[PDB]
Amino acid sequence: SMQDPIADMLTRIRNGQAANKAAVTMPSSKLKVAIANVLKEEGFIEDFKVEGDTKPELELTLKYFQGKAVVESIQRVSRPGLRIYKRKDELPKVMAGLGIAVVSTSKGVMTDRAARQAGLGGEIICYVA
Amino acid sequence: MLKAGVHFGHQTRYWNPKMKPFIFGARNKVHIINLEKTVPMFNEALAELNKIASRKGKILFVGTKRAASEAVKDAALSCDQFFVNHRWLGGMLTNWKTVRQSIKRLKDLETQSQDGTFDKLTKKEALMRTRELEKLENSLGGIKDMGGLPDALFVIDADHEHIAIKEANNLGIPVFAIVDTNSDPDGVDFVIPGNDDAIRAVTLYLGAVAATVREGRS
Amino acid sequence: SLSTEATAKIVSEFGRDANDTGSTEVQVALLTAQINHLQGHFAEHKKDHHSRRGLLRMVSQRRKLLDYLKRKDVARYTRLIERLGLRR
RNA sequence: GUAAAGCGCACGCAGGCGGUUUGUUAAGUCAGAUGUGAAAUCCCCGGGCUCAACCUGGGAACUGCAUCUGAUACUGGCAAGCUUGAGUCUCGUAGAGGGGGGUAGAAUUCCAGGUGUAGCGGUGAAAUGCGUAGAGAUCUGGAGGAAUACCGGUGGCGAAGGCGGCCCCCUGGACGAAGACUGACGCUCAGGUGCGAAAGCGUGGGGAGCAAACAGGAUUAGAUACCCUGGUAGUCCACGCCGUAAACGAUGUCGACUUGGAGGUUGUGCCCUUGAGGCGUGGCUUCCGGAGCUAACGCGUUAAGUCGACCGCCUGGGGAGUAC
RNA sequence: AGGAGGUAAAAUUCU
Ligand SMILES: [Mg+2]
Ligand SMILES: [Mg+2]
Ligand SMILES: [Mg+2]
Ligand SMILES: [Mg+2]
Ligand SMILES: [Mg+2]
Ligand SMILES: [Mg+2]
Ligand SMILES: [Mg+2]
Ligand SMILES: [Mg+2]
Ligand SMILES: [Mg+2]
Ligand SMILES: [Mg+2]
Ligand SMILES: [Mg+2]
Ligand SMILES: [Mg+2]
Ligand SMILES: [Mg+2]
Ligand SMILES: [Mg+2]
Ligand SMILES: [Mg+2]
Ligand SMILES: [Mg+2]
Ligand SMILES: [Mg+2]
Ligand SMILES: [Mg+2]
Ligand SMILES: [Mg+2]
Ligand SMILES: [Mg+2]
Repeated sequence: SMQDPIADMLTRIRNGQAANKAAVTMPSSKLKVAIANVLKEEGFIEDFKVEGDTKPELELTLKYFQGKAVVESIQRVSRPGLRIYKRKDELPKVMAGLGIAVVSTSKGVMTDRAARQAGLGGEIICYVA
Repeated sequence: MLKAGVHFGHQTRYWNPKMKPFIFGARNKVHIINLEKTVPMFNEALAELNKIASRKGKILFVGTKRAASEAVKDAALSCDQFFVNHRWLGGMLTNWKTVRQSIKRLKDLETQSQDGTFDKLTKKEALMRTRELEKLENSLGGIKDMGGLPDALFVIDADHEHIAIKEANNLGIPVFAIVDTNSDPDGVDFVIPGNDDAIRAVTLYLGAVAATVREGRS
Repeated sequence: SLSTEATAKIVSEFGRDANDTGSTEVQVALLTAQINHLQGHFAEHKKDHHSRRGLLRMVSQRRKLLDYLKRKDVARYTRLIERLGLRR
């Protein structure tokens, strides 16, 4: 429901991109933006708008290739009934390096590629590939 | 950039939903199409069949259904290739390893509608022999005398040639067909919307692709 | 669901003006008011099981939202139940 | 869903879970620092008994705990809000939603007569049975009980069970439209509560039809049956039990997200009533079907596709939903 | 050319 909105976010865009849509409208939270920004900073999308108000509306564009979507997998890992946190040394390598794992931390959100070269950990939120 | 007068888009509430992006139709329910999508889908399709008609390419006209049947029997006999006109025989290509050997039974008794024995024996062999000749010539001018792997063919109605489009897709052969407002595009790399059904409209595409290809490189 | 006129009365005193129809005070008041009158309906009839099913919603809901405020604005409750009747 | 598995249905305590913005804390979370995590054992590199097993030096490892110091995105606490989830008010809509009382109309049975004469009824064929006090047929009249033909329809309504003539009284829910108030008041729910076809039980009342049991006629090798003549419980009402069904869509509840076609049905916003409209937009609903799912059958915006919250349940056939 | 109503009775078994 509106119980796991980030998972609702990842769904929007999953059977979004499967459905070959142009983009997808969506309610905004100060978080959703901060995860979108990493999908931008890693080119799983082209870019996101806030399309805001007092009832924010973050939209965000497609990103395809040859004929397919660039997101060949986007699932929710940690989640409301089962929260997941990793240490710095022990964090995941999605497709053993290719593709990322977005992970909150004492310093904003941020990626797994980034997570270490910085040197800390936190809530691993989704796996993106 | 109309070029083609009375034409628009025909056929009604059948329409493949995955044919939304090229159709600004409605109108009495017979939804008409975006025509400045079809003609740039010519200037790319009608175009890039000379990059191949210069490569000594060998097309193949494909048109059946009792409606402008032997309208395709035309310059097609010349247009650096040939045709196929009455029912799509299951895998003449696909299974060229055979049926190819039924051109034989034709051109054998073809050069025999006039050459060697064409009357000598009984006049009961009379019709039954020409009945063979009669039964396949309106079924495979298809090859007459060919040569190659007929690369890229041209089909009037996309899905009425149900088979032809698939068989081509299994073999790697190109595509080149038109889609009115109900046939599944999907398997036609060179898609030319318009309309499959109208004696007028069909002869326009036919006449336009018959041109352009005929000028291979002289 | 009582009379379209009725409830007109009860939005006052409970509410800060008329058409302030959404303060948790009023619905509770609207509910109780029906329930109470509506216990008459189940005196007679009484084998009217279905109608009762709707009743308990009123009671469930009433109680559910009587608990909501217990968390917000303390003694915004202890100024309405006695004002009404019910804490059994 | 059909293989074992979704409680028959709903309401709700605990608990799990939770929209969105600011601060605030530092619980969870993350980083470091120090302490500690005996030795042997396993591992790595060596040493030594002729080699090996074995003995042995040193290291790594002991996936951990505690404390002090920080970081503060995410979760939680505290604070204050927000309105979009949610509820309240307003005018209406259709409905076999539920409860009470009322009344109509057609038929079956029976009671009394009128006329009327030897047959009626029933089956595969019969016979039991009914008729010479007169049947069946027919007419008129009068009882009484149960059920509502036609409307009626892949129609509506209900949480499920389930609800159909007409009439008023009491009452539940769903849905539409504008705007008004509320300001997360939520979702799910082990326990707990209640609803729950038919048969069945109690107390009485009721009893036209139908019909377990029972009887007689057939049938048959037998016929404790299927068929025929009868027929009690019961089926009906009242009040209290019982609590189970292939209670099924064999498909738990909520929310969000993904091409389409024919409809059915019930609203409502806009535009010459300009039609029994033109153009839209809600809720429910039936058939077909894409992608995708599937073991296949099939499902396919009312999912069995894509997700997330929470509950229930399965772990080979039997034994057994049995014993205690 | 739709609907309607009537057309098969009982009859077991096979290391
Ligand atoms: Mg089963
Ligand atoms: Mg169920
Ligand atoms: Mg949360
Ligand atoms: Mg040695
Ligand atoms: Mg040790
Ligand atoms: Mg917080
Ligand atoms: Mg009479
Ligand atoms: Mg009577
Ligand atoms: Mg009502
Ligand atoms: Mg009960
Ligand atoms: Mg009963
Ligand atoms: Mg009884
Ligand atoms: Mg059971
Ligand atoms: Mg049922
Ligand atoms: Mg279907
Ligand atoms: Mg649909
Ligand atoms: Mg589902
Ligand atoms: Mg038992
Ligand atoms: Mg037999
Ligand atoms: Mg025997």
